[PDB]
Amino acid sequence: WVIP
Amino acid sequence: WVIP
Amino acid sequence: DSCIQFTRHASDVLLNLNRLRSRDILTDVVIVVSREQFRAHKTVLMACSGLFYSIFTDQLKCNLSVINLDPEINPEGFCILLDFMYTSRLNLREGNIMAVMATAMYLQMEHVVDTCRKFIKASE
Amino acid sequence: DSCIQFTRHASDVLLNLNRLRSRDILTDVVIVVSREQFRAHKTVLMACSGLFYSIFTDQLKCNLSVINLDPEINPEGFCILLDFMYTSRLNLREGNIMAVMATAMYLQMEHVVDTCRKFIKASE
Ligand SMILES: O=C1Cc2cc(Nc3ncncc3Cl)ccc2N1
Ligand SMILES: O=C1Cc2cc(Nc3ncncc3Cl)ccc2N1
Ligand SMILES: [Cl-]
Ligand SMILES: [Cl-]
Repeated sequence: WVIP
Repeated sequence: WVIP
Repeated sequence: DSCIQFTRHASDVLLNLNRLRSRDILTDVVIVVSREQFRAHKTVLMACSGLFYSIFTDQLKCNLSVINLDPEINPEGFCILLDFMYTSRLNLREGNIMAVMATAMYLQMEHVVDTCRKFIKASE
Repeated sequence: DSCIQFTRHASDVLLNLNRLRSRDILTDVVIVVSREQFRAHKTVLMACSGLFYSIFTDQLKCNLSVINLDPEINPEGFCILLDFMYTSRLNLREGNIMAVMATAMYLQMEHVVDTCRKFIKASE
């Protein structure tokens, strides 16, 4: 999971 | 396009 | 093999599937949650959820145009997860995390359940 | 928004759609090419091809279970492109590049047409  |  | 691969292909496909959903094009099922209705594509639901995979591979249920979820399922939690299925983006917030995790457990969306568990553990 | 994003989601969705195709699950159309038949999902074809997008948004054709391609279309070129749609992998070879490019132009798959043009220009 990432900060888009 | 890339070499997978 | 000796294939070449287009990096952005999968993301472009999903973006186009979401555009078909927005315009209600080729949607073939209604998901009913506490009298809130969500139109979607059976194949996308199956590709994202262990529950929908099991439902639409069933010889009788594969032909249903309406699926009713368990009354304990929250429509907002479902809506957030449906958006995630079509975009890869999860709108996870302090105010919805419990509903989102409970919905992801029911829908069998293991990666979502994992990030919810981690976000909850960080707040304790 | 304040969304989080699962990097591998789009690729995982496409992989699952290809698994449904392999097992012939929820395929809703047959594409006929020079008496060679290919089963697929209308939504995936639309998400990948400007031609299929135009065909399945047409009020009469959206309801067809069989689509016949132009007789000049080569089945192998189609097969390679169908595999690309479901995997992001293109089996481009000296022996098939002309058929693949002609098929991609007809199907309106701009990124495939682009890499074929570049691979051909490198060989001249
Ligand atoms: O967490 C998850 C996400 C998910 C998706 C599916 N889908 C499929 N699996 C295998 N072949 C085809 C399909 Cl469509 C099954 C289980 C789970 N569990
Ligand atoms: O090269 C290409 C690939 C491609 C895909 C599509 N598909 C869609 N476009 C917009 N909204 C939904 C969909 Cl399904 C249309 C044109 C082209 N041209
Ligand atoms: Cl997931
Ligand atoms: Cl393309």
